[PDB]
Amino acid sequence: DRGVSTFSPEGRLFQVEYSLEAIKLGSTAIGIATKEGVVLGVEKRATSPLLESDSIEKIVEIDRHIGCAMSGLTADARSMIEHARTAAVTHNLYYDEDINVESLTQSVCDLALRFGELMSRPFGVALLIAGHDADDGYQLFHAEPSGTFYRYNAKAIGSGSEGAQAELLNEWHSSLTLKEAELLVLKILKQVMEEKLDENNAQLSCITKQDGFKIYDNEKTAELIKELKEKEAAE
Amino acid sequence: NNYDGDTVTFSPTGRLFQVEYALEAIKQGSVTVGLRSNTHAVLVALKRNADELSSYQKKIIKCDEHMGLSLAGLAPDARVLSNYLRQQCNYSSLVFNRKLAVERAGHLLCDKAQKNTQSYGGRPYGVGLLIIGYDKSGAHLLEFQPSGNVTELYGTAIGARSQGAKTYLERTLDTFIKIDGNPDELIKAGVEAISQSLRDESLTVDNLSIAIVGKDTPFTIYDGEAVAKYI
Amino acid sequence: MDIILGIRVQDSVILASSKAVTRGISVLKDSDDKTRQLSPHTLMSFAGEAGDTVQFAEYIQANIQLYSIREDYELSPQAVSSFVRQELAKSIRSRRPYQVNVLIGGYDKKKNKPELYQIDYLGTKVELPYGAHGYSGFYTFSLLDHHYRPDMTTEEGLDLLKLCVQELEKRMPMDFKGVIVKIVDKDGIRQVDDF
Amino acid sequence: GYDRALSIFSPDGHIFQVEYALEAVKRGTCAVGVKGKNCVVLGCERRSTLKLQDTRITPSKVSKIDSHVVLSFSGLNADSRILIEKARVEAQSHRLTLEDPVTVEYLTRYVAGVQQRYTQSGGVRPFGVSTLIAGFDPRDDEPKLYQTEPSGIYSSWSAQTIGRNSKTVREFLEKNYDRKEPPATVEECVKLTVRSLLEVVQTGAKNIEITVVKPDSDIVALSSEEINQYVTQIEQEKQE
Amino acid sequence: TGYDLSNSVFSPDGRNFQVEYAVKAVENGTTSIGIKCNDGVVFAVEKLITSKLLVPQKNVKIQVVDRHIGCVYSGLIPDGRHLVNRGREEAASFKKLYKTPIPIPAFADRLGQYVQAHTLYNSVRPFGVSTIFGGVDKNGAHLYMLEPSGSYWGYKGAATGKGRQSAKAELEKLVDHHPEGLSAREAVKQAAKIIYLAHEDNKEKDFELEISWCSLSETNGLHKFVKGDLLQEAIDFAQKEIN
Amino acid sequence: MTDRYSFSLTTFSPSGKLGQIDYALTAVKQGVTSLGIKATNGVVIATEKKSSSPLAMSETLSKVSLLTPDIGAVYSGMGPDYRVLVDKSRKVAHTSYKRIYGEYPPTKLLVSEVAKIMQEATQSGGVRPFGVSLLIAGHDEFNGFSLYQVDPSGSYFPWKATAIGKGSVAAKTFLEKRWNDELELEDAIHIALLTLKESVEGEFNGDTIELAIIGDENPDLLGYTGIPTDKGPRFRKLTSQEINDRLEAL
Amino acid sequence: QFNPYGDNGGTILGIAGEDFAVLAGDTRNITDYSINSRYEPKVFDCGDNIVMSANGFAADGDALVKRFKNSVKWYHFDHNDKKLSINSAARNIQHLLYGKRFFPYYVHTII
Amino acid sequence: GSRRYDSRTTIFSPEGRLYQVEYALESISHAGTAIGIMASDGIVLAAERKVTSTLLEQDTSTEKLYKLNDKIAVAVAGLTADAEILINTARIHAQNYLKTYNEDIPVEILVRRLSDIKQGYTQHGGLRPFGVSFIYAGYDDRYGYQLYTSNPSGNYTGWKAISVGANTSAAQTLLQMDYKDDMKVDDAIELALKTLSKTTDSSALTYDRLEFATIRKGANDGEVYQKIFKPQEIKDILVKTGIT
Amino acid sequence: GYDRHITIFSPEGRLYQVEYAFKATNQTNINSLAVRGKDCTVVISQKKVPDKLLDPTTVSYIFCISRTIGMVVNGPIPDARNAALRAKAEAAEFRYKYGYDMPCDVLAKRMANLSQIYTQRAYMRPLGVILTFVSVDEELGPSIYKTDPAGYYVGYKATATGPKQQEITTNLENHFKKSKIDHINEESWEKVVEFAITHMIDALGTEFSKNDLEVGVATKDKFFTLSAENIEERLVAIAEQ
Ligand SMILES: [Cl-]
Repeated sequence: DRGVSTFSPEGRLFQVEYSLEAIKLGSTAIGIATKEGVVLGVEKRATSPLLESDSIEKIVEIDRHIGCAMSGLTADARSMIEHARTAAVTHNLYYDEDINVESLTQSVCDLALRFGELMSRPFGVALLIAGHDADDGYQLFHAEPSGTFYRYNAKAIGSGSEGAQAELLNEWHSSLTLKEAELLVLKILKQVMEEKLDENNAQLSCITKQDGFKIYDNEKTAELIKELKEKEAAE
Repeated sequence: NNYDGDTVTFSPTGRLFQVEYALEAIKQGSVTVGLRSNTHAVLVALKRNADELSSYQKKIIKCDEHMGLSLAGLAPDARVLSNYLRQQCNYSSLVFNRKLAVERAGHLLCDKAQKNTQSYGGRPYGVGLLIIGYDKSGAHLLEFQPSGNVTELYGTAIGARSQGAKTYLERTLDTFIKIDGNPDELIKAGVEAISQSLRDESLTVDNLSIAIVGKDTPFTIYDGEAVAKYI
Repeated sequence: MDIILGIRVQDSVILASSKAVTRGISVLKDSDDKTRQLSPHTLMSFAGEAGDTVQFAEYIQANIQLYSIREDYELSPQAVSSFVRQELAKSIRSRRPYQVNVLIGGYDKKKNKPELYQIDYLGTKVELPYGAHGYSGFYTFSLLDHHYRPDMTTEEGLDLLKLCVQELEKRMPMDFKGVIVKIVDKDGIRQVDDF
Repeated sequence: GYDRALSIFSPDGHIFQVEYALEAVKRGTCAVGVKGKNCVVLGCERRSTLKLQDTRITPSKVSKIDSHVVLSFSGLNADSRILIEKARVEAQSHRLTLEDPVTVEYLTRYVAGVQQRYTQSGGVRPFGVSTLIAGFDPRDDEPKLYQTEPSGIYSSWSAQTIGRNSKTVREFLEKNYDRKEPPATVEECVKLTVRSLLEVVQTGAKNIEITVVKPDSDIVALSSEEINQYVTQIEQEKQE
Repeated sequence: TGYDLSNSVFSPDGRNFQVEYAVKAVENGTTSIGIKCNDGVVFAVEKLITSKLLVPQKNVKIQVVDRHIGCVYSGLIPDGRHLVNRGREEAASFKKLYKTPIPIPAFADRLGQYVQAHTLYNSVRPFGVSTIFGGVDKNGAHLYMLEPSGSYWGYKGAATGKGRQSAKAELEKLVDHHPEGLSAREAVKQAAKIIYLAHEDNKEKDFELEISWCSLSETNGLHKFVKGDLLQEAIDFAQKEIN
Repeated sequence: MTDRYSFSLTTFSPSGKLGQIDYALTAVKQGVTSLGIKATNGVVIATEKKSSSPLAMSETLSKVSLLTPDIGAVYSGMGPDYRVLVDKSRKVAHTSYKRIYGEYPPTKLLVSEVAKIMQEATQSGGVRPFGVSLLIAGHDEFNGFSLYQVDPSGSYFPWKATAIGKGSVAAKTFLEKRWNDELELEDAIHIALLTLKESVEGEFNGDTIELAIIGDENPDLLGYTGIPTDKGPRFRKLTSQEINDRLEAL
Repeated sequence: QFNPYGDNGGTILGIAGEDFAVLAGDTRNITDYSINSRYEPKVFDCGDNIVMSANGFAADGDALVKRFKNSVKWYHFDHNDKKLSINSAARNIQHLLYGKRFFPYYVHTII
Repeated sequence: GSRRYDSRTTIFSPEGRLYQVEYALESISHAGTAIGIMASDGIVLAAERKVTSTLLEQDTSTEKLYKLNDKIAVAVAGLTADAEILINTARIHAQNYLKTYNEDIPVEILVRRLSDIKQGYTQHGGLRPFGVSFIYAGYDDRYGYQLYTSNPSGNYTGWKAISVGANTSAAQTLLQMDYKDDMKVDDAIELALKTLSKTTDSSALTYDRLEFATIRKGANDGEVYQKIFKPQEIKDILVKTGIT
Repeated sequence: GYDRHITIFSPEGRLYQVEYAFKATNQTNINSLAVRGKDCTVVISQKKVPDKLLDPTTVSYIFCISRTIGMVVNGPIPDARNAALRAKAEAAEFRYKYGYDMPCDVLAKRMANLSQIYTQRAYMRPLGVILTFVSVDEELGPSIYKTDPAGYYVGYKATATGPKQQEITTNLENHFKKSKIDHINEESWEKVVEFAITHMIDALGTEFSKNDLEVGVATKDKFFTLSAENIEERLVAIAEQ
């Protein structure tokens, strides 16, 4: 056939480029960083009404100061999350401190290109890694299967991403409050989702310095959806 | 064509297509410039952003107190190679109480890259590096290509539109080599060189990345408002 | 761990095991159960070096429970004892052997017979009417040689066991803090709570 | 060792070996899982191409992983044994180190992790198997039903089916299963499970197997005659 | 067809096409030569000045093995470096065990067997270099040239790279016109001339001459680079002959 | 410098054929004719010494090989593959049997071990099957005299008489007519020489024919005296002179 | 028998003030009743405003200080030139020391 | 590199089948028919040899029926050499179980182990599967008499009567027609030979062509006896049942 | 058609890679010959130094494997030296382990078994060489044993290898048909070398100078190669009768 680690004539790894196509097929995940916190939101996308939607775990805790949202082949993320959690806890053991969000992201991304003929193929999942540390404050990173990571003020990944990213382009400013960011994620999710947005097919989360990483209750998200509808009807 | 499936296969004209495709990834990468005098050596790098919400990808990596590089191409491969350089620099210090010569660092990168071009299963590194350093024989600038070819130079540039900066340096050769004991003027010449490779975009405060090493100057990177002086 | 006794009567096996756990100077506990249920009709008591005893017992337990799920079937007491013996016989030529002696009391549901096996840390297996490990047997075997009959009831087996425990309490130097007694029969395993 | 990357991405972002493993699951006999208020029932199809079978000794489709959790499957039978063995070992290992039996979610997550590992390991193909894992957590009376698949994704289901013509029985369950009021009793839950299989099975009672799992390690497999009574009552009500 | 797609596959001719394709990479490289003289050997190489930004005298191509052997090569420069690194390991283990420095014929076979090994399997690529090497041992001077196939012979004069035909013709005149032999200092001058004459094949870019030598009288049998006045004397001699 | 062939080179084709085994059998078919005949008091194995050049010393090339003192082998197909199998067969007779039980293996078990080696070349990674069929004749105390054929697949069958290679179809028909269960060893040798003459083109004498027997114990060939139980090898290779003697009574 | 340990003597002293700290050590290095050196520095600046001394067997002391200095260097590389806090340094030194739990660095360490 | 020559023996087709398993089954369909029939008081194993020659030494020959222990036997259909690799593994597995538990291995446990080995060759390693189908005939004190089959996929199932190898479709119809649950060994012997006699590709079924065996709990004093029939005994049972 | 790239069977039962390795044998275009005397074994081979820049002393296809064994190769030099080094290693290891010098025929067998492995194992290619081993063995006397890429080997009374082997072979065949003996009935090796050269001249139809030939001689307890001057003496004697 052809090598797994083969370069194309344009200078790209075939497998990495093909894994990026799998991520486009994934459900939408959106992150928005502010000075009051970082908000992470996801489309759940239950394949059937009999599937108990609360078991869809696409937002995940890495440490108390670092959260993570995923899009693509979500089964591939479990070993990445495991490594992240171990890296966070191991660094605390060796240094008696929280680990920097960038350092954690860099550790996850070191796994990415460990594939060949090590694992047999790249990961088919992109991660939004959101967190807080004392050095660089509130941060949002986009970790790909290329091994590259970009910091973002806001970022969307998954099937609605280019549409969502254009919307995040207009809407994001440096003075966003946490409450504003929550509504903004819900707004853009509702735009790019196929099914109508509610508390059962979408999930919110955030990371603040005081309270750490928290996945929002369905009752709490339901109130923010009702608050969104009223403020859009308001003009 | 038929001879580009893997790195282990020569073409009928004696070419290694996988290596040449890796070389192509560098040309797609963002521009970076290297240049030196007798006292100092400077790296100037145009960082690239994904969009307006994103950060600008870091181009410059420190290897030791007296050495570091700038990258163009696959950033994860630069991380692997820079880490290898960090270890070799560190091994020289711990075992021999000796700072690693910049020429010898180039030789080590060449040999590491070469092994990936001759063996099956592996791939070539998809990145080009500009290594600057100050050692016991003064300032140095190296250009690393992932074919294995490392080249000591007075100045150079790699990445997209790098031929504009490279021509400028070729004209300015006799001027900038004489900028001794003046770091700001050497950086100016590097910032003016990298400007020849720009189209549409210009050098903003979070776009530009500069590094410097010299006689009584450790390898230090300048980003953000530290480079506003040179815009 | 100090005293473990076993006695096979007509229709059951009775295992008595001391309650004391002593670490050097102090008696740390006086209610320790030195036994594991391997299957519904097979019980293993154990005594030997600290740590090794429980680690071995639980390791055997896990393997017998795994066999039970895989085959949906309980291994015979004979089969369990042969498994245990092999593990100990493998152990003795290891880098660090398990220093554990065991009694395996079981009711074979196929043959409708109680069975008592005595295995030491070397992997020396013997089927017996009554058994003991360590210094217990020095005092108790002469009693059991005198009083034992194969057709005894469970209540007679327990009375004979009281006489063993009284003799041990009279003549042994160490205070072993009494015994927990367990009966293995056709209905399974139960603990005699007053002894 | 044989290191060859068999599970790899294609230009459209699909891992064909994982998708072809799902086609093996589509070929497999139908399996269904329905959870009531205080029970879970696992129904399974037995294809009647094979008569002269010895039903005493033939591998049963529902397997106990521990005394409180069961696993049924659709797909390659030989592949399922490997997952069942690994799960049974992990169930005992969990009891040994945590001093507590596995939760149904934990056991599912483990089996799903194994399935995932085979989609990005060199030299191996994915399991041609999807599982339904059902039971009750220790000291808990809430029913649990999970599904896994070759890719390694897993999720919880009020009711679910897998295997051949699972599209049809999922159609049935989607209209007949009410979440606000699930099958209150064991009878109602078994009835709904038999009814759902009767859409596809197209034969009497030899082709249906039923296993009821209740709280506190109370698992029982129904016999032919017990199932045949449900089949009789369903069709007599249907004639109207 | 398809016999040229994999290394170590015999074509119906009995040829290994991948080795022959490696030779094309060698033929594409810059010119390098070797001259055997009375009591030693001289190595020289053409270094193409791609740009004015190249630092003069810094990008050294000729490599020393042990203290008494010089190596120069044409083709893929990293492949040459990999081969010299191996040569250094072979020369080190030989000295470690047998005390004496490795003889040149012995050293030649060590490289020869290693290069030949890379034509035995499809999991490796042949070397993209022809290597000219040699030095002074207990039996006197020896010059060798080693091809991608693992083939090597002893030489009076050797040449490889893009200007090899030009160089070979010039070497053949020296052999005919000096049967009694050539002195070490003569060979340095002639080496400079031959590289300058061979530069007509790479005439687009200007170049930098680099020479080294081992000689029993002139260097005590150790490998040294030709530097300063002796290098300039050879460049002047070469510049005079082309005009 | 890696062995990357960790996958089978012999695989099932859509029709259910194992191609490489069939092709190995085709190589055996091109090979020179060899045969085996079992008598009541012995076994004979025979083949043509097809000399590649008249300058070559065909005595040095042994197509008929001793495996144990009571077991011998002959082949048809590729000679180099046979030579290495004889080396492995001789060694396995010691390692997996004589060093354990203190006696040589019986014919059927040694055959089984050879068969196993050939089977493994049919399934292991990065190898082709052996391109030979063996005929193994031998004797042991509890089974008596026996003759086995071993194919590239690893399959083996016991024979009363058979032939393999070039003219095997014609030779097997010839043996069917002549074989009976009351043959003496000399009768079997006579039949072996008659059968082999049909497949041979050129010269037919003791120098171009190789022939060995598994027969009586040869205490003269033992090399030592003083142990009553060791009575000497049953395997004996007939000399060039011994063959020519029997060709006069032909 | 070869004894891998020795005793190079010396004494060290750390005192923590309100907004400062001192680490003192004598400069004598000895074996048995011989003086090796009258001035052999024992207390080292390790960077990041941390000072360290590993008194006892001088070979193990030097090895440890060397390794900790290197640990500071790699902390900078791996965590974006972040300053190693004294509490983090201390925990890192625990792992260096315990790493050789069954062939110890024969030293009393103070930072 | 080597990748070029790799058949990839352990992959799914687009339809979700294992190519090599399917082709191995095609191989097995050409092999000589083997039949197993389970009765209340014993099991019969009957099998047809493939290579009729007059010169084949039949009394010392074994291509079809092998002994695994004293309680369990197999009938082979496919590559004999492949089967012998697996048989020796199965023989060892039985003795390992006996050494560990001091009890004879239950039939299903031995069958599962072999079937698991076969499965492994279809999922990992890059090697071709074993081109073998087994009929396992055995007895243990849990389930009594048992018949199983395994095939190259590593799937196994239990049977009252079953065929493998050639003409199994025809053979399984004939068994399904004449089998009954209350049947006895002597009746099963007759059924097995009648089925082979009708499904055989040969002109007539003779003793020199057959391997035959019975497992009976009709040994002295309630033990189990494995009988591998000698050539003369196969000839006698052919005359008794009225086939020759 | 990958059955022609690696060493697996074609449908005809052929190994094409082995057959193409045999063709690589004649790539040098050199003919070799070996004959046996009473006390000696002589091997001669053509020597062609086409380039004037070559050091003719280093151009050789005859190798001293051990003191007693010599080896001439027909094929490319890299494969020739691969085979030479291995044979030297094997001969030395044999002496160490078993306490006597490796016989010529045993070495030939060992090298042939190694060659057989390359025809069966896919990852290793065959060497494109024919190895002709010569000695005066202490048990068997004058000995010639030849190995090829198939892993075949056999002893010889005399032999020839190369593009024009058939012409040399038939010339030797015809001489031994006359004499009716397995060897050259001659006391001194000098005259056996003269025979070898004469019968190659007759067979190939070409005259030789001292630099066109290369000669190896095996005697009891040593194998040695002749210098150009030793060959010149041989050529003078041939011309003078
Ligand atoms: Cl050998």
